[PDB]
Amino acid sequence: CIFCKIAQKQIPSTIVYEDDEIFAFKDINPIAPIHILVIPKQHIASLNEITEENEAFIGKVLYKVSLIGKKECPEGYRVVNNIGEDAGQTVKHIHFHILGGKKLAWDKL
Amino acid sequence: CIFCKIAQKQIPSTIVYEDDEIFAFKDINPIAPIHILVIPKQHIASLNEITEENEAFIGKVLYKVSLIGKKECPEGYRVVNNIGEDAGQTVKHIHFHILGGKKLAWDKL
Ligand SMILES: [Zn+2]
Ligand SMILES: [Zn+2]
Repeated sequence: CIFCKIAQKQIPSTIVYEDDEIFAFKDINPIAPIHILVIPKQHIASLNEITEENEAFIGKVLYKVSLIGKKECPEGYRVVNNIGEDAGQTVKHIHFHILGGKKLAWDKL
Repeated sequence: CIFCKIAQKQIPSTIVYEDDEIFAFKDINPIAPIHILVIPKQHIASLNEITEENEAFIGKVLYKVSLIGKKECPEGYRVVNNIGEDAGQTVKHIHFHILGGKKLAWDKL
C-alpha cells in the first residue's frame, strides 16, 4: 500500500503535519492551490470500512482534518473522500482531501 | 436555520433516510445523478466546530453517511463537506454531500 509506505516515510512526500495517529502531505497532482491529503497511519481501506467500533477513531481523524484545514485555509476549505470506482478512488487506504486557497468551483460532475 | 427546519419537517424535502440523530434528503440543485444531503438534527455550524468533546458524535454521523452511500451508490460515491467562504458553504449547519450514480469528474477547481 502506497499510503502506508508514505505514512512510514518509506516513500518521500512533502509533509504538512504528522502525529502518532495521522499523516498529512501535499498532493502531487493538485486540483486547488492548497491540496493536502490526510491519512490515518492505520490501514483502513475506505469509508465503507467504518464500523460502530471504529467510528470514534474516524471522528478523531475528521477533527484533526479540521485543525489542518482551519490553519492552512483560514478563508475556507473543502473536504472530500472518494469511495470506490465511480468516485475514482485510486488508493485503497482512506484519505481525506483538503482543498482551498481560492474560491472553489461547484460544477456538474 | 433552514437545515434545522428541514430536519424537523417544517420545510418540505424529499426524504432519503431519517433517524433520531440524522436526516438525509435530496439536494434540489444536484451536481450528480445521485446527490443527497446528510445533516445532524443537532445544530453544529461547520466542521470548524468539531471539538474533542463531539468528535465521537461526528464519527457516528460519518458512519451513517457511509451506510447511506453504500446503499444508494453500490458502484461508489464521493462525500464532500464545505467549510466557509472559499468552499462556498451556503448554510451554516454542517451538511455532508453524497454524490454518485456516474463516473464522477475530478477537475481543476
Ligand atoms: Zn495502507
Ligand atoms: Zn441548524
